[PDB]
Amino acid sequence: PAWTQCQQLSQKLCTLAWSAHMDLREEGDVPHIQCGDGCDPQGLRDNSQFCLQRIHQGLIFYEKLLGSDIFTGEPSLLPDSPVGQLHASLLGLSQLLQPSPSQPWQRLLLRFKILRSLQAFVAVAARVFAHGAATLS
Amino acid sequence: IWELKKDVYVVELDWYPDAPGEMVVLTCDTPEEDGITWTLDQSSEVLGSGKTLTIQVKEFGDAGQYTCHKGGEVLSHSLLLLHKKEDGIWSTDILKDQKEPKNKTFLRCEAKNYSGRFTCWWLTTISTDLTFSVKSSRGSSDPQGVTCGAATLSAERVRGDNKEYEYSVECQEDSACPAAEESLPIEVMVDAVHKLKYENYTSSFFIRDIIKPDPPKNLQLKPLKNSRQVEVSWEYPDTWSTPHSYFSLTFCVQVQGKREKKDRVFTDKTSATVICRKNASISVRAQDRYYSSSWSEWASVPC
Amino acid sequence: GITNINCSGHIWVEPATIFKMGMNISIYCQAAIKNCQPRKLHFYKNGIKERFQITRINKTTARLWYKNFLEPHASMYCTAECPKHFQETLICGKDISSGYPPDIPDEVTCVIYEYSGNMTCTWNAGKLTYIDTKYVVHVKSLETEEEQQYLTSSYINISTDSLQGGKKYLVWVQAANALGMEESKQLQIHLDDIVIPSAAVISRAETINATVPKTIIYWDSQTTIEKVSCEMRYKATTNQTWNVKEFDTNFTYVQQSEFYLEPNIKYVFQVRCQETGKRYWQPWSSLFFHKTP
Amino acid sequence: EVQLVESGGGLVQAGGSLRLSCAASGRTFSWSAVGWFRQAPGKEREFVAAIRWSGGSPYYADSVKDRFTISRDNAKNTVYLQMNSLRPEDTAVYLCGETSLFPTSRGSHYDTWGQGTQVTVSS
Ligand SMILES: *[C@@H]1O[C@H](CO)[C@@H](O[C@@H]2O[C@H](CO)[C@@H](O[C@@H]3O[C@H](CO[C@H]4O[C@H](CO)[C@@H](O)[C@H](O[C@H]5O[C@H](CO)[C@@H](O)[C@H](O)[C@@H]5O)[C@@H]4O)[C@@H](O)[C@H](O[C@H]4O[C@H](CO)[C@@H](O)[C@H](O)[C@@H]4O[C@H]4O[C@H](CO)[C@@H](O)[C@H](O)[C@@H]4O)[C@@H]3O)[C@H](O)[C@H]2NC(C)=O)[C@H](O)[C@H]1NC(C)=O
Ligand SMILES: *[C@@H]1O[C@H](CO)[C@@H](O[C@@H]2O[C@H](CO)[C@@H](O[C@@H]3O[C@H](CO)[C@@H](O)[C@H](O)[C@@H]3O)[C@H](O)[C@H]2NC(C)=O)[C@H](O)[C@H]1NC(C)=O
Ligand SMILES: *[C@@H]1O[C@H](CO)[C@@H](O[C@@H]2O[C@H](CO)[C@@H](O)[C@H](O)[C@H]2NC(C)=O)[C@H](O)[C@H]1NC(C)=O
Ligand SMILES: *[C@@H]1O[C@H](CO)[C@@H](O[C@@H]2O[C@H](CO)[C@@H](O)[C@H](O)[C@H]2NC(C)=O)[C@H](O)[C@H]1NC(C)=O
Ligand SMILES: *[C@@H]1O[C@H](CO)[C@@H](O[C@@H]2O[C@H](CO)[C@@H](O)[C@H](O)[C@H]2NC(C)=O)[C@H](O)[C@H]1NC(C)=O
Ligand SMILES: *[C@@H]1O[C@H](CO)[C@@H](O)[C@H](O)[C@H]1NC(C)=O
Ligand SMILES: *[C@@H]1O[C@H](CO)[C@@H](O)[C@H](O)[C@H]1NC(C)=O
Ligand SMILES: [Cl-]
Ligand SMILES: [Cl-]
Ligand SMILES: [Cl-]
Ligand code: NA
Repeated sequence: PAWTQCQQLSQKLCTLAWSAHMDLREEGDVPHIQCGDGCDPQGLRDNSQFCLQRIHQGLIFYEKLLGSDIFTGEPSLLPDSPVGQLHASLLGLSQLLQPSPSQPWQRLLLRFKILRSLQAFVAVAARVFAHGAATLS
Repeated sequence: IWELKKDVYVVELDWYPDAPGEMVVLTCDTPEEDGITWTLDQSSEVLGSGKTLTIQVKEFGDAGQYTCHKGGEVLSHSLLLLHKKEDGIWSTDILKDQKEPKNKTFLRCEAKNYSGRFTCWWLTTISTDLTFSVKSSRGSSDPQGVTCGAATLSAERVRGDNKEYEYSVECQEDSACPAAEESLPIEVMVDAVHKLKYENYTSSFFIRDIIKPDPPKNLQLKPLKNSRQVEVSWEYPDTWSTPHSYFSLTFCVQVQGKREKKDRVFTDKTSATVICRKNASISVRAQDRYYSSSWSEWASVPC
Repeated sequence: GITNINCSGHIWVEPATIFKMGMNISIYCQAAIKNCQPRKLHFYKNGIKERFQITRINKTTARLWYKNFLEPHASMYCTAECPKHFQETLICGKDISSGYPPDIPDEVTCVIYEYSGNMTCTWNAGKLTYIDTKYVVHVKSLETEEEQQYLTSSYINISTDSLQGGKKYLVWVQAANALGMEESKQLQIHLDDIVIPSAAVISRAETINATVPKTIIYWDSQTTIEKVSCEMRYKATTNQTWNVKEFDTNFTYVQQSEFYLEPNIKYVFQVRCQETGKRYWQPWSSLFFHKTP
Repeated sequence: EVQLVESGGGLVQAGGSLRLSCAASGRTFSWSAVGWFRQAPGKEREFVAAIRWSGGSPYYADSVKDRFTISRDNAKNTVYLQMNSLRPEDTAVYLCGETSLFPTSRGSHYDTWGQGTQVTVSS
């Protein structure tokens, strides 16, 4: 993989994911880079394939949500809102790796939820590309 | 009524004028059955006779140590505490709202790194008859293990006419995974008793949300050629997670004498170029580069 | 979880979640949190907490009342204040709609544009309903009594191939939405009488320089129909009136209309034709301008 | 150390009324409360009424709710006891104390006490 290309645009996701970004709870599947998936520094020297596999699966899963009726449908997104850029960049980084329907009232709560979890995913991903470009170039 | 610890029980009292309170039945822990009498606290007035005592708990006066006696000797203790609820709100007198980050923040927890070690703080104006108890875990259904130390006085300052006391706890996740993306949050739960007043507090968070790196290390200056500019240089703090190529930081640098809204500049490199003025100072903070957690404190140098 | 809302109770509307615009409505919120008698029950409309017309019915249910609700859409959700949480616990939400019952569809018309191979049925749906209104077009043969139905949201094209049983049919339209349901009068048709010939178009405009100027207008249509009547309009752009001439044209050959006209001004031209005697006409052809020498 | 000073007592006739006051030097805690007790000759001091500095509904003894009303004045930092329709059975020393366990009727729960003022009702 091109570590310097994934690193520069994975740090671009972090900036975008937080430029867009409540206090409502609920009584109570999503891919997380869980421990043992080889995305720590040690796991990358042993094998980057294990980690790049999970990061890939996550980039397509989130891109699916960002392109679903939750974000496209009503209520509409603001003009300055950057959700579109994120969707544009999530698919851009997935190509560099390896070449249900919601009611309107839920979506504002879902949009907040999804973006809250995306930030934590995009964060660790920018760390492996930052570590890979700096060690395994 | 429910058992808090051995021989200590908590009564939930919804108090309002003319409230009826809760009916509580106590049973002397004895094989005996006859000739048993009951007292409250250190008074020797007998309240009832029999192996069981029924009381109407409707105020703090009805709480305390109920004791049963037979033949002039003591048999068993029972300490009743109150969890006072008034108009649908549990009391929160013991701890003080710190209002940072959010209102209704009584426990404030921070982490210097992703190692899994974190520290929580809380404030109280009480100095005697005060007890705390702290447990923690990750997740609530099938909870993982988090061991915490004992809560102890760490600081003590002034709050107008009251002294303000600060307690703190060190906690550590049994098996941490600093690089992982957390799915279940840490749960911190603190019980507090003051005389006969029980209360408890809680706090949920992901380590990534409560992370506050230590200030930049080894901050220094050096003049430049001609114009009155300076090169600011610093390093990563020791407590920060490692390697630094994986756990990257961002920094904010600002000049400030004595409307310094434009003196700030941000960078991922470990040094910057700035302009100095008379008796002004240069100061720098640090934040996790890839996740907007908390900023560190300032590290400052005079110009 | 993260990809789904988890309700802890339910919400309902009286008379219904879809109601007539401008009506009084009552929104009921019933909480079902385990180990929580709600201290208060809050309502949010489009994310904004409501402060008026809320009454706590009993320990678990609250009622919000709106006088004359005019919004055609609105997102409702209600929450609970539980003593053991500093946050409001989501109970449930729901999208409510307002609109109008449908009018009786009138002006039902069915035509067959030549060569189109299908019959085009339209109608006037009436006033605005705001809400999802569906239309059912019934087609029944006055001969074989066999009835076909077609669902649609606007208008419809029925294929002539499906009109096997005879040439006399009955056609009515049914309009339905949550608030009501209406039906049109039956319109009977004769597949020979509802034909509109293929489009007639203007080609060029020639002027002869022989004393009085004759402006010959060339126009044509690709219609197999024999008996055909047409009309053509011509006004000076400066003018605001329509001058017209009628012709019973024979489209075997290109038509040429001979006009004595005035020089050096803009003009407009349009044509429409029908099968002679039939009820329906073509639409007016597109504008054809022509300045004279 | 908070200090409490009673005043307003004296000799009134049956059916009369007094207003006792308890001037406090301060407040141990924001949630502290001041309570009035009454000590008749021969008996122990019995709870009358109590009120928090931070407001809210007070806590009255079983009976006195009709005749007695307790109020506060955060500015002056004093608590008042308005006694109405007094009977000769009201003769006693009226003391005031501070507590951190509102609501409570038990003396031992009040950490600070005044010396009390005498009330005598003569038929
Ligand atoms: C922060 O503060 C809050 C507020 O103070 C705390 O919240 C409280 O937490 C306690 C402890 O978890 C809760 O008490 C427990 O509640 C259990 C559920 O009670 C209800 O359901 C059961 C179903 O089994 C019913 O039986 C109960 O009915 C009882 O009450 C009604 C009316 O009051 C009576 O009419 C009945 O006859 C019953 O008496 C309730 O509807 C409950 O099971 C549990 O009771 C057991 O334990 C106590 C001692 O703890 C015994 O006295 C009792 O007899 C039961 O003992 C049996 O079961 C236990 C189970 O472990 C066994 O170990 C025993 O050996 C025995 O078999 C107890 O009452 C309380 O409800 C809750 N309050 C609120 C408002 O939520 C937080 O915990 C606190 N946070 C922290 C971290 O501490
Ligand atoms: C408190 O007041 C509310 C409102 O008056 C009561 O709510 C009741 O909730 C039940 C929940 O199932 C409703 O039952 C319904 O029955 C119809 C069939 O008629 C069904 O279509 C629904 O799906 C539902 O099952 C009930 O109608 C409703 N009562 C009213 C008057 O609307 C509640 O019972 C009251 N008491 C308590 C203790 O909550
Ligand atoms: C909505 O509710 C209001 C109030 O309950 C109704 O107001 C009444 O309107 C009639 C005339 O339309 C008046 O004669 C009454 O005096 C009004 N009531 C009161 C209390 O003043 C209104 O009619 C209702 N409208 C609908 C569509 O339900
Ligand atoms: C006969 O009717 C059909 C529709 O009922 C017409 O075909 C449609 O053409 C549009 C393009 O304008 C397409 O988007 C639709 O998908 C088509 N539908 C079908 C079922 O094919 C058709 O044009 C009509 N006949 C003629 C000659 O125009
Ligand atoms: C019914 O058939 C007519 C005729 O084919 C359709 O009208 C065409 O619609 C398309 C839509 O893109 C236009 O580009 C054409 O110019 C229209 N005319 C022709 C002759 O194609 C009409 O869309 C059909 N409607 C339904 C509901 O099927
Ligand atoms: C327009 O045309 C009509 C019909 O030929 C004619 O009567 C009229 O004078 C013309 N001009 C105006 C301004 O109407
Ligand atoms: C139409 O024109 C053709 C060609 O001139 C002619 O042979 C035919 O008779 C005409 N039809 C009628 C009905 O006049
Ligand atoms: Cl109504
Ligand atoms: Cl109409
Ligand atoms: Cl205080
Ligand atoms: Na009692």
